Amino acid sequence: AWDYDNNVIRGVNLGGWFVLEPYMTPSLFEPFQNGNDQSGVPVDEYHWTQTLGKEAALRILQKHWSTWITEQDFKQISNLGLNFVRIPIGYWAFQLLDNDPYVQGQVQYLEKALGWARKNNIRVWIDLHGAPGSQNGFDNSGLRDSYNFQNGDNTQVTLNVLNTIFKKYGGNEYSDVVIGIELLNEPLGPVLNMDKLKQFFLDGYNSLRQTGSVTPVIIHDAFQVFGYWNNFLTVAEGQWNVVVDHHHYQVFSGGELSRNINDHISVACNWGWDAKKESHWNVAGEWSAALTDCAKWLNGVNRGARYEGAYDNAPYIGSCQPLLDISQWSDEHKTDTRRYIEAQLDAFEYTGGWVFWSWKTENAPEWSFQTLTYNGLFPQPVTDRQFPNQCGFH
Repeated sequence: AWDYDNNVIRGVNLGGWFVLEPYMTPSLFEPFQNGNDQSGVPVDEYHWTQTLGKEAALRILQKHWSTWITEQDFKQISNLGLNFVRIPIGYWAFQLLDNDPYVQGQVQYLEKALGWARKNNIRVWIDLHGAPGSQNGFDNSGLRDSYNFQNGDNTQVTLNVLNTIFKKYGGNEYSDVVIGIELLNEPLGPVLNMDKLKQFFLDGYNSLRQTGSVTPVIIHDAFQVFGYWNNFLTVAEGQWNVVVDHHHYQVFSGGELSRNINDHISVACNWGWDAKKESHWNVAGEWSAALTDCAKWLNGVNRGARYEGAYDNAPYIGSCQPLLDISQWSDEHKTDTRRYIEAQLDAFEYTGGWVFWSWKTENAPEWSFQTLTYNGLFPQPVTDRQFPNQCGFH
């Protein structure tokens, strides 16, 4: 349903939909704030659902699931020239651990979304974004600050969930829509046993193929250096239809944030040069326009921004207040953003393509494809360049 050699992915993530992220939909978390005190705000979907209880969580989530993304968004995605969406989903949509607080019902909307994709000629990756015990301790896995995916039977439960995803979405029914099943979003390589992670990836690969599926297996790079996965799941070993998903951002450390705009662009270009050298098809599955970590709660509930020296011992660069609203951005910040977007687009189109994180946010402009497009900062059409050939690719 896709030619990874000849086609280029031009997509957006449908984040914040089936896995709640506080910075993307702060309105679902803000009611727990007491004045200026954020100490009682649930920090992730696990705690948000636990605090609300099953009945209220389901009522509120049904409303969210039914309105956050609808068929109209798919039409808009298509109309903007995009051809792909990545859909993050947590394990709890298919299976609950004993005592899990999560509620289910996401599958119904996922299936609606696959039909909306089909109708608008959009291809999809289904991405298992959160695994039992958490594979990275990020709030986007469902459970912040826990790293127990390789503990107990958590890996086996994840494989059982993947088997359900493989049987439902890796077969003939969605073969015209689903062009990749991503086994696990952002396993945090540095804190995990890499040998066991590779075994898990191999087990998922084999299990999928064993079902008769020919669907591409997407493996996230686990934050490893470029080329790390070159000798894994290779055609020489009869392993095929494998894609490496690289996520690229330059805002999650003081060092990255302090780069001037030219250096930010040089790093973006270098991502293109280095991805070209890899032996597997590869797609920039996540990236954004952000040059700051200012979006409220981006680093997590009750955590400030490194950009204004309020987190991770980073030095103050600038005030975030002025950057929270796109109408308050200076002409220079708008220009820098446009340059940054275009350099990333060129670098990612140099290989398999790109998937912006994310389609929409409630009020975080750097992370919203819609907002940037409407304010003229994201090229439209997407091939438009105000700053042509910043990288000089050959």
